[PDB]
Amino acid sequence: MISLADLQRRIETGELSPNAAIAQSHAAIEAREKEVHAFVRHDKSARAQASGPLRGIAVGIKDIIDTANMPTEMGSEIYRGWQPRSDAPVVMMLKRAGATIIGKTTTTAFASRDPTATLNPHNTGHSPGASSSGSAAAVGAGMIPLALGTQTGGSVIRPAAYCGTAAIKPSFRMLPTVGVKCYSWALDTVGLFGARAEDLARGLLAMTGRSEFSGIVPAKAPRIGVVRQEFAGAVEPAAEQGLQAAIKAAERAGASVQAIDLPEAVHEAWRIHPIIQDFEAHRALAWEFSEHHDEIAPMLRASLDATVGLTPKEYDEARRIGRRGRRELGEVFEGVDVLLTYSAPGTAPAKALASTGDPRYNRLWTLMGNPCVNVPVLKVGGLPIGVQVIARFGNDAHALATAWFLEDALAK
Amino acid sequence: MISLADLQRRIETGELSPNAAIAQSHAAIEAREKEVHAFVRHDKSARAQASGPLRGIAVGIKDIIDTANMPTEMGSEIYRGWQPRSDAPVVMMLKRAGATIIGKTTTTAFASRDPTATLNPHNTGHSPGASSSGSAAAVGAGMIPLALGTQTGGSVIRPAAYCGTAAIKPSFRMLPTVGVKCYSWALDTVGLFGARAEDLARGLLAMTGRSEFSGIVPAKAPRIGVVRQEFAGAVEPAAEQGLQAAIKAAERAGASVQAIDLPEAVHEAWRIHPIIQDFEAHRALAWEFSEHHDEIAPMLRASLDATVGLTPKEYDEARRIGRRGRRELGEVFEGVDVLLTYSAPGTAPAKALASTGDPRYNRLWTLMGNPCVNVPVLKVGGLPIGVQVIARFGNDAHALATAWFLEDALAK
Repeated sequence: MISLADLQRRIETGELSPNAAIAQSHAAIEAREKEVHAFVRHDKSARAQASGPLRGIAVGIKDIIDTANMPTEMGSEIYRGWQPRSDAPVVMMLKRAGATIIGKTTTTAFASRDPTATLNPHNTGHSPGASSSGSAAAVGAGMIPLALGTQTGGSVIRPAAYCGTAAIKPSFRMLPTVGVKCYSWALDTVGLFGARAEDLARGLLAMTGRSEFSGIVPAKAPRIGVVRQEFAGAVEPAAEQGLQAAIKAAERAGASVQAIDLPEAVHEAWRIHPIIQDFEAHRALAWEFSEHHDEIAPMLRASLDATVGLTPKEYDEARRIGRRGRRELGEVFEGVDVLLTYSAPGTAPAKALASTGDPRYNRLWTLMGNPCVNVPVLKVGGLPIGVQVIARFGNDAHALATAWFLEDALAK
Repeated sequence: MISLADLQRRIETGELSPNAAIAQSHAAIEAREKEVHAFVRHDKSARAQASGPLRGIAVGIKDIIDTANMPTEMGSEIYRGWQPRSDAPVVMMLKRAGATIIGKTTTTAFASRDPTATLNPHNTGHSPGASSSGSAAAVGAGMIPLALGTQTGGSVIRPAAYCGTAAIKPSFRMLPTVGVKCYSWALDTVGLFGARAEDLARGLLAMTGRSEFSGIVPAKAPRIGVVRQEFAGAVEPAAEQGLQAAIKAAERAGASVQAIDLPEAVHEAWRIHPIIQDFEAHRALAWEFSEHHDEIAPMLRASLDATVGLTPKEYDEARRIGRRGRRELGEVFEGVDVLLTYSAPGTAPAKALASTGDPRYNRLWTLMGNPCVNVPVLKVGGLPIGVQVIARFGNDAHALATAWFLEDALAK
């Protein structure tokens, strides 16, 4: 993988020129697209901008995110050739900072469960996850130093983990979802994919200009609360192996680690996530479902058909539960600075399974809204396994600092 | 004006056919559109649907709200001919209820301050308000039974008052803002225009299927708390006159009315509405501001140019203050059922003033998120004057019931 922060530093000291950096990404992409298939379209003509902290940085944009110079096909045939008039605010955040939009990455149809043609860079016979398949795989395959994705269920943390890349789903609503094809407005959150926690920090810094993302440094003696989300069900061995390797590393590095069971309210919030997600999806995708029902990819079309009956009453009850969930989740952070849990059920499933991977270990957090960061830990049978770092809502900066601490801890 | 609740009943018994109802609207629009200019586009072939609670109901759609069969030009040359791919979820809510989308109604450039060419239905020499001027003017001219607008500052309640029509800016986020050109995601709220409070109730019921809107009836002896929003300065005579008239009619109808103060926290929330709005605006209209600066309407271009320096720091501060206002505001609702205040500074400004009217008496409530309902009180110089009924967040049903109550009390 390519380091965003690395590029910046090298470019800043004349050691490396933006054009060279961009030419390198163009090369890398071409070097493996025939294998990875992470891009829906690659703008071979894209070039480095003249100024800005992100000048010379190539970025992939999940194809449910509006671009004015390239089509945004939503990973659906319904939007084949569709050309938005403007760039989504998040794309402009990157351009204004000097980034180069090198292409649109593959996304599942409307960012749901329907598998794309993208393959995991580590093992072609396995899925790159979903729905930001392209973005994760592209960064994982060392094609680009950064990529934008989105998470409603677990399409940022999971695929990053599956592809061994660092990634962050900032606190809910920090990054605007304007010009981002909506699945569930109460959940949809923009995310970033990079090589390490530091790269994600530099990315957010350039995009937002928020000082908390400036000069972030690895945390010291973090207070970690380990939650295994028993309510989400049985986890796969490889996933537990990584979590334990992470815990052991964090301890040697000086962290204080203690296991903790999340409150009943949180378990409940985890349960009703589908209700909130699916009820809104019917409203958010009303047009598609009503006028092009059959044109909707099979897996998405099925979950919608099965949930057309959800009522506003049970939807409201789900949101009450969600709120209690957030209320009591905050309490937990009175003792620890961050929570550590699984980033996925296990190693990325083989493409033959036609499964994009269960989001059960990701969904709760998208609903709670807290910033989540995936930390690559190890590989089993060649496929990556990571762990998820979660901080108090609005404390993205600390989540990244701790994730960073964790990265250094694992490197011994 | 045309009553949706009225047409509904006549169509339900069989007295009126859906086709005849729609033929009615087409005629009403044809009869006054040339002098009022409320529609950007009138789909003359819009036909009635055979079923649904809104069959036979024609609706005007503010032109920053996506439609698949008609252009959505954001009231800006920048989007001339722009054709959205899908209908915004809210449009689909109406269509699924059996309604007829009869046209797109004029909007100010990106729903801001820049005046449109639409005229007030009560005097062609004044402003229909803004930015949902078209939607308000059309309902006010008796062209259509219902219309969708939006409010970031006061574009629903104010133009409603100016045009003398009932209207409601529902609880923040009840109606999705997907496919709704964003100005401020923390503020933007969809709203409805209709003849009377009952018509708004019926519309929301058909749109949301929420039981709270089913069976709504005039409130009895409501506990009303009067708030003059002193923090925004004094209002114009006509406005204060309408308020005094509203209070007398309420008291005479058996309602207990008491002057009340808003917590300093709330006053502060009003004061920082602009920071949250304009900061987010720079983010939501980044593309437009960067790529088409000079094509942006004068007034909007100036306000943006004047706020380019708003920082994330002062933005976060503003929000924290906004969150405190909401909390303490809810408290004010422990002793009273609804609040009564001004809907606008005064009667509609003369076209010569090139102003859409000050939103100062509407902006706070948009930030707080409470449901607000405009109730036409009287007329000064022929220009309508209304009052604003405000209930607790999530109590849209009560806000409509009290509004209905106030309507009856006024009719004496």
